[PDB]
Amino acid sequence: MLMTAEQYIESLRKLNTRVYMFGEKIENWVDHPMIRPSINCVRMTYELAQDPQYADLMTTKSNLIGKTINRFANLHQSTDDLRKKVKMQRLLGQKTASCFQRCVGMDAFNAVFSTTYEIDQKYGTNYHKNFTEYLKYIQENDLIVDGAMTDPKGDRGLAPSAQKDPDLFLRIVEKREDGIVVRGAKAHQTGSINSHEHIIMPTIAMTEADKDYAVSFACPSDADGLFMIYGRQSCDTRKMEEGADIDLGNKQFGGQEALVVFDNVFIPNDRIFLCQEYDFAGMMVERFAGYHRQSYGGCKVGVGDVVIGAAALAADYNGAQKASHVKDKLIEMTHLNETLYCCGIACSAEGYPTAAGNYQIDLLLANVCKQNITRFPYEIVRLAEDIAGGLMVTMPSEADFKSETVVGRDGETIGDFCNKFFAAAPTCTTEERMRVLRFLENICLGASAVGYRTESMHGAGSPQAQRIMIARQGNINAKKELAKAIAGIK
Amino acid sequence: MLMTAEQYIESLRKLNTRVYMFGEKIENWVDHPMIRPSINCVRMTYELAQDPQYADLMTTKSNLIGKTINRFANLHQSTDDLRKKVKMQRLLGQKTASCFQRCVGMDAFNAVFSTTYEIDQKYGTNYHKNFTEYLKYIQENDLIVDGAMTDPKGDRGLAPSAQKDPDLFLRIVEKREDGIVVRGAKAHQTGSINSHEHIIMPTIAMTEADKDYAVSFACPSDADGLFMIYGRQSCDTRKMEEGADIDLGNKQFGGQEALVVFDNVFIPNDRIFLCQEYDFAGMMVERFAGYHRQSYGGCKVGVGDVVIGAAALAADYNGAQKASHVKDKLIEMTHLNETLYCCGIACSAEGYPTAAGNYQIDLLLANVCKQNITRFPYEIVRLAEDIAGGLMVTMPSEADFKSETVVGRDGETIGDFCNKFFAAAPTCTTEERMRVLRFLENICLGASAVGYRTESMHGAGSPQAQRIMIARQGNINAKKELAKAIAGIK
Amino acid sequence: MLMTAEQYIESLRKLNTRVYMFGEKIENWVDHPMIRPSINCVRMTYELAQDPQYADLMTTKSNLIGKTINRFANLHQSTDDLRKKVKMQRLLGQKTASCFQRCVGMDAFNAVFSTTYEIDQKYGTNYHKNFTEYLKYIQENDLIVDGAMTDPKGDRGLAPSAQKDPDLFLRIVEKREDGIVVRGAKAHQTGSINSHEHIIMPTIAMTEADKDYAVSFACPSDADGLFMIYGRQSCDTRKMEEGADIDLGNKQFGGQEALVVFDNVFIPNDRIFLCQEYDFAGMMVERFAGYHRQSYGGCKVGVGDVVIGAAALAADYNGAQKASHVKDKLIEMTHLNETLYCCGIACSAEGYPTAAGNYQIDLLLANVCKQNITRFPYEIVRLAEDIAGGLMVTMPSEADFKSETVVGRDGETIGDFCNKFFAAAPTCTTEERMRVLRFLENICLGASAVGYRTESMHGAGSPQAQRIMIARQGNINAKKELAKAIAGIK
Amino acid sequence: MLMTAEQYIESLRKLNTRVYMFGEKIENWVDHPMIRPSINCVRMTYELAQDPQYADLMTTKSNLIGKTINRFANLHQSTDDLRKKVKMQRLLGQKTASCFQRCVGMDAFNAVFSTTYEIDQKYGTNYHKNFTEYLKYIQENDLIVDGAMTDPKGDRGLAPSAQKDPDLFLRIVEKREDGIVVRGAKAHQTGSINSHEHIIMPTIAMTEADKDYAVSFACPSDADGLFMIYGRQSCDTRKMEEGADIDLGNKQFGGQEALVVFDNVFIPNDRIFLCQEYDFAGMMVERFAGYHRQSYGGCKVGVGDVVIGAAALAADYNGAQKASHVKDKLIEMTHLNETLYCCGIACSAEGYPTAAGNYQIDLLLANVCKQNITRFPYEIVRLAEDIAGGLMVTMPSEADFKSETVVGRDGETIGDFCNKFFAAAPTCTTEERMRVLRFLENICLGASAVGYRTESMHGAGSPQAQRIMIARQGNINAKKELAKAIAGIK
Ligand SMILES: Cc1cc2nc3c(=O)[nH]c(=O)nc-3n(C[C@H](O)[C@H](O)[C@H](O)COP(=O)(O)OP(=O)(O)OC[C@H]3O[C@@H](n4cnc5c(N)ncnc54)[C@H](O)[C@@H]3O)c2cc1C
Ligand code: SF4
Ligand code: SF4
Ligand code: SF4
Ligand code: SF4
Repeated sequence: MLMTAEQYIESLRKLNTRVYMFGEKIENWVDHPMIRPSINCVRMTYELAQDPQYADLMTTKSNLIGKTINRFANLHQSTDDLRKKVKMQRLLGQKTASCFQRCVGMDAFNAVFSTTYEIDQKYGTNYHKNFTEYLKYIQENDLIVDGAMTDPKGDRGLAPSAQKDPDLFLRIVEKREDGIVVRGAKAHQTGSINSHEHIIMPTIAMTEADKDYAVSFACPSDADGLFMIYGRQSCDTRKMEEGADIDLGNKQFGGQEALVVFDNVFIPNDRIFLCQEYDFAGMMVERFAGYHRQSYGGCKVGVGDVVIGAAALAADYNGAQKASHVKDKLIEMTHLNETLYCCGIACSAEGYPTAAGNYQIDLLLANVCKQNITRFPYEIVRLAEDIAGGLMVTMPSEADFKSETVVGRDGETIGDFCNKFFAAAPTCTTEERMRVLRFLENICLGASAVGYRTESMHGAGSPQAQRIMIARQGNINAKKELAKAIAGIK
Repeated sequence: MLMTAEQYIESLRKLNTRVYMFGEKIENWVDHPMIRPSINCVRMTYELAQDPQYADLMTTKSNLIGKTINRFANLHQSTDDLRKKVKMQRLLGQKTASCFQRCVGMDAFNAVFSTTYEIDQKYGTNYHKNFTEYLKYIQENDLIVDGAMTDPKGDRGLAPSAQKDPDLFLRIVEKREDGIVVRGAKAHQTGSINSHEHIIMPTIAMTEADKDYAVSFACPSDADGLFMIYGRQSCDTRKMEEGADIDLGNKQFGGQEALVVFDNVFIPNDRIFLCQEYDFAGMMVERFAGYHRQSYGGCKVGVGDVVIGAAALAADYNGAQKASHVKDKLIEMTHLNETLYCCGIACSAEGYPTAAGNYQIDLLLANVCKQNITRFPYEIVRLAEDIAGGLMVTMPSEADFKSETVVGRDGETIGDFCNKFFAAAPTCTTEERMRVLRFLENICLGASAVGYRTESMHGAGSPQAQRIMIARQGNINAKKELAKAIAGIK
Repeated sequence: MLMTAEQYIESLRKLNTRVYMFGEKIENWVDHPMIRPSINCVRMTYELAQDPQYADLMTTKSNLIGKTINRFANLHQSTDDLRKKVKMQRLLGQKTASCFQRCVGMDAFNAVFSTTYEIDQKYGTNYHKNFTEYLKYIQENDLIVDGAMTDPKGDRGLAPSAQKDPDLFLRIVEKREDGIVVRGAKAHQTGSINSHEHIIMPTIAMTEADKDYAVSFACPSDADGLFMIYGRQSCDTRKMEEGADIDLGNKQFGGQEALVVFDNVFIPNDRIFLCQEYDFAGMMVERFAGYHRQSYGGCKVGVGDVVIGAAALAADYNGAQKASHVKDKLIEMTHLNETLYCCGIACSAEGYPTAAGNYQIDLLLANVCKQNITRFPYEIVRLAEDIAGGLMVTMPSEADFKSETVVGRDGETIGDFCNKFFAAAPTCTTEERMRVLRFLENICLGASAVGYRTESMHGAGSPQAQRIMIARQGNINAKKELAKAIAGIK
Repeated sequence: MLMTAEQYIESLRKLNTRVYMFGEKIENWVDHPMIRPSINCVRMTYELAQDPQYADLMTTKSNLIGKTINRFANLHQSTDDLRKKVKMQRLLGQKTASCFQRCVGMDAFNAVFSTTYEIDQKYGTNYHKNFTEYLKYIQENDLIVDGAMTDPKGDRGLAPSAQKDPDLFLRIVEKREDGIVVRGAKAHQTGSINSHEHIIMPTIAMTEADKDYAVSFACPSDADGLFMIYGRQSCDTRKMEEGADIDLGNKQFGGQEALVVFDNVFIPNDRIFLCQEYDFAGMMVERFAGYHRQSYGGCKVGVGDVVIGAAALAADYNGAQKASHVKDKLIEMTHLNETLYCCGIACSAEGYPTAAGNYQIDLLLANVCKQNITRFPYEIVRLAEDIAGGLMVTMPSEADFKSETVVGRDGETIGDFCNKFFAAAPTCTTEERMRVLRFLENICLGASAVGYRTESMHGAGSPQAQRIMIARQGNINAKKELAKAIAGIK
């Protein structure tokens, strides 16, 4: 089955998830103003799959369980599937202008499926079967599964087994006959609080001495010992203001991060996908990161469509839409944004099947996609700020625009003065103009700048991470031989 | 006479300023958590003038009244005075990492001083004497004067006298035998609320049809009919949280903006510096902006020095300080920051005396300075984000770090888990690392990002405003003749 | 039938082409040292189609004539065909590091094919039959057809029918019962001198007043009244030096341009593909330029691979290859070059069939590919110059390196001193080092810089030409509505 | 005294300098086409000094000999002198658009003056007196002295004393009672062939193992054992064409490089400035390189003025001068060019006296100047190429434009067709349009590209050379302390 958005929300209310914020446990986190935006954002992935206008792109027949499923849970069977994933992601970014979270499950399912096949090939284990039966259950129930890779990591100069505190990468602390017990944490986890399950993977290649840190598994979000500590966001507490609407920029949607703590969690044998086979952890890292780097050529481009649209609208509202330099800046934003799309589509079109059978992207081209993602969203935002003008960051509050407090000589109110002085071109009301300038404030400096700017920098790895792999994947010694041939060198 | 910081703060509590925020009048605005950072920042200009270590830079002898005055009130008497102004601003940027506001007073005094001399030379008026006597009063009492130029402007495609609402540029609405009555507003005014006086200037050159808009004057900040509406800032309400400290990034200092409404304010004749001589409005704009564009070559460079420092410290605390790519990014930051300083210093060294006798910067080089200001701070922040890592935007609240709520199997509290998991290199405590990461959050995305990024874009004119003047000041026709000579064209 | 490389060259010797250089007719132009590199370069497209290792990419079965043909003459039947074209072009750029010219043929055939189909549907003409019979002749005989679009153009501020001299765009000057007479010229034509035929196309959209300029046709390269004047290239006369080899950088290959003059040339009815249907001139322009813009994503990327290899080898020869900064600059060159490739592959994968049934690229994504081509080759060259060092532009002549003239106190020769003083790592002989530095001189400043740098800037249109179309194709008003929905605006 | 340009040229004819090119000795090198543009270029430093309109900037009173001298031989006595140096170099760049060479003498005199003072203080040697007596000779005779620092260097990863060939850095090979004997070579030496004297300096800091390489001296350009080998330039042999003029771009001026060989040259005691005091080699390097880095802030900006003038004039001639994107690119070129000027002026204004008494630039700001010099000239050329159009690199030869060869049906000549087809706006003749397009070809890809692009990259060190010192000069640890203070860190 496929759940409606409404059924998705009701299922969360039945979970026993432990959520903490500002030193207190949140009992009704589903309705909490600082969390519900991220829930509305992933709820869109259920909603569009219910719409016939998008059902073909949003859903597909599973080859695993022979029924229709959301495309966010499918195993790629061709390069056409790789391209549709990117187009689906561009659609959701246009619809939400934020992080809609579900891509990490999709990308972890494909990386774990393929990696578990080759682990078993070598060691005679049964991880691939563990994973395959687990994905059947997710596909049967339309559940959200949080992919979690990045540990807190401690001292960046040392290996996992060289740290002063051995808990700073997640690790196995006991092997039982029926399961394992793990201890540690995963940081920066967008959407973890509103997931049904979590799938964990190691963050880096592992040597033999690091073998207890070579662990992968899946578990319910309310598993014994598991809890979450919310992470703050720029402008987060504006959502706690009574009547908050215009000053939010994006009232309906958002994405939020949490620290996920595993305080000695027991994993049964059939949920384990990796257990001390240190030589396959870097494979898991490479393939998950690769799919996530591909993903940004869809989601960031969709969000960039909305930023471009809001800057263009602001120029109309201000009255400056005919100026040549404003038109030229909008072309530049379009050009950079579509270059990102080109990298996402190209790494899809040049993909190939893994030994397990499912399709994977061209890893060099996905690395080039991500490297551009660390640069162009920042410039798209800078050009948006130019076009908008200074009022996007100096505007009085919404409470002031609606205030009936009298302040003028002839009985004029604060609200009267605000609506009068911030009027502009005849094509908008003052409130319409303020709404689009707050949308820009929110994604240029506010809660959504966290995703569009800083997650673009570090998501699926900081820039140096891709540069190291681009050098290895660049074939430079083969290129030196091309130069010898042209220059006349034997 | 020079005031101490304590005396400045006491002088504000005697003022009757009308300050409104979220629909309510703020009675004790001097102690309001969202406004006091602003006050502490300007108060540093008083504090350092009391320190013999900085006494030389911070003070000088008045050429109008002979006494020692703060350099922020001095008429420049050489290009050595112009370079010292820039160096003074770099120092205050290093000490506050924010906008310390007082520069607009300095820059308005020097522009209105030289322009009023020329108005009088032509029309037989007395505005130069009016201004000179006014500046003696300021020099005697060490007061803060808010320079206010930018109107709301309404429809950007129309002239001031063609707007549908004639009040969207500030204008003369009555002329009496003893003074004038003005109506309108000035937007984006940083430090307006904690000034003793305001000095108003027009925002663009004016035609004869716009002559009611060619007005300049000074007035006390509590003159009758004058009031302010606070503008919001990214993360502003973090300041209202109980025990707010680490999560603010910059707890002591900040710079906040407001809408200044002139609800039929009367100005006596001795306080008028321009009154319908429309042909000199453009001169006032050119010179005030020219000095403000010079000013950024000192203040943004000193703020930049702290950002560079914080990024370098974060690398040490993370443990990644020996990596070649981190070292190269710190060098790039340093290079871009010093390029700004070179523009600031050069436009100063190439300055010259006005007819009135005070010194002015090279207008072309100051425009080049500000054009680079619209670009390099944004790249300095992007590089800082890279070096810091993801925790800068996903960190739990300081209340979580301090929380004794028990959540671990063996009695561990929320505070213990945060302090354990976010530990890094042995060079810091966890709290120290969280403090530098929050400083970076605040200036890359939060309340200080408003000044370091978006005011760098629009302060003293959006980028296209300098480009238009660089073309005019470029001597392109003379350069075409250089080319003809070399290419052998007659 | 496919021709061998040697048969291509002998076929050129039978033509009566009229070629002029430095004021004289060149009778044996096939062996002239300043023209033979162009011929050697095109000749590789025949040579590689004879090698079974490349034969699959270089050749394909024609649906039109029912035999295997060179892929450079094929009408695209699928997006797979569009991706193979780009991959073939990367292969040839790796093998020659230059402009191998034959792409303009391929690209003109697909554009004229799809355009003439639609002219005929609207007007009842039979240009589509004229064109398919002509393409049959070209496919049976394996000939080179130079696509010629860009006129000299005259005063850039005026339309073709408004020029002072009506000949500055090519036009019909007479209509006869058996054909037409055309007069004018096409400038900048790479490979025109070593083509068997020419296919002419208008350079811009045309109005009714310009209808005599709306003309397209094919003619033999030795048609009566047709002649060529060679254009100069940087370092071109180094090819005239006795024993020239090392100082050429690329001895075997190059690409040279000429002015093609139509001195009242008669075209028979069967060779005419457009004749005064002004409303289809812009269709031909958009489709030919769109394919050529796609082409750069393959050819400049293959050339870029050789430049990267040459810089990397120079670092090995100099002995600086282990330096972190050198490594990082080679990664930047690789990243930028592969970004170009992604744009070439993506506009191919997102392609579609025309009404005529052959496939065409996504025009927006091709425009994005070309816009990046105007930027990234220039930066790849700059980083290559950094890595190579100063000797690439101050090296003594190869005549000095082999000179036996005695200049040392103990009998040492000029050649002795040059081989001694410019030695470096044991990895190379001095001569080997000089060979790779001369390759870089030739592509960074010399003969190959004309194509890798300046043709990247202007080929298939100057950058503003793509910016105009990106605005139209950018769907900006639809993006404004996305922003409204997020911001809460009706 | 001061020589006239004609007297300078005549003095060269009396030198017995040994010059070789293409395997042959050149006896009359003063009139050789490939060398005379270099001589004309330095000759302008004499011509301008004879001009009353320029004499005050071009000449100054020597405090060493009490007479009027060319400013290119002066020891700086103030920061005003440092600024005037920069302005004189901008003037000469405007007048020649090339490398006028004499700066290296000026910059070597000031660095050797100050360094020898400190050597003598530590070792009791007489090098300072040797130098001051030498500069008196140069000032009384108005001579050109070539500063020569860069050796060929061999394996870049090894120190001079670790090279396999010990002559790849210049060294002392014999010490006599009356002087020393030196052996080795200096590469890349611009204007070496037409200097009267040479002044040699080491190229890198030296350890005790390298003490035989710590050598500095001066010698006549025709000293026994000294000779030069010409280095090639892009497009060099166009100067050998009969009647060469338009196709040269810059017919009168240029700057060429040579390998200077020291084949066991004797240097008398009174001409030695450093002889194995290894601990002072690094000081001489830092000071000479810092002055030359400052110099680019003037010379490349003067050349950049001419490139901006030539692109603007090309737009007028083409007829595209009203286009907004053309205007914006000319503004961009102007902006980047003046940014370089700001760095040149700033490092001058922030100068200071050495222990010896003459003034030196701020070394950090000169390093910032030169780092921007490695970037901005490349972008200024790319934009000029855009504005010019493709004809700058595809134009027929001047011999074709003048050819009377008949090729038209009606008797038209090759020259007739060229002058006809390459006409454009009414503001120019075709010949005037071709002259400016050829100037741009010559500095974007030809002979002047060597200087404006590649010497901007490597002269006074490759980019990495400045980045290493910016890290050392950046006070990063002091900046960390500023961040601690603001973030609340003890
Ligand atoms: C046209 C021109 C004119 C010149 N005129 C003069 C002149 O008149 N007088 C003068 O004395 N000099 C002159 N120079 C020479 C100039 O100073 C140099 O080119 C440069 O300082 C010396 O470097 P190089 O040419 O040996 O290059 P290399 O040192 O070989 O540099 C190539 C690259 O390798 C890197 N590299 C090299 N060594 C190391 C290392 N140890 N560690 C890490 N990376 C390394 C460099 O940073 C660079 O990226 C001129 C240069 C040019 C191009
Ligand atoms: S950042 Fe993008 S790809 Fe990653 S989970 Fe969010 S929406 Fe998806
Ligand atoms: S932005 Fe800078 S120059 Fe302007 S008032 Fe603030 S601290 Fe001063
Ligand atoms: S520039 Fe490239 S696409 Fe065009 S004809 Fe040359 S090799 Fe082919
Ligand atoms: S490159 Fe410039 S500073 Fe150096 S010698 Fe030439 S003209 Fe002077």
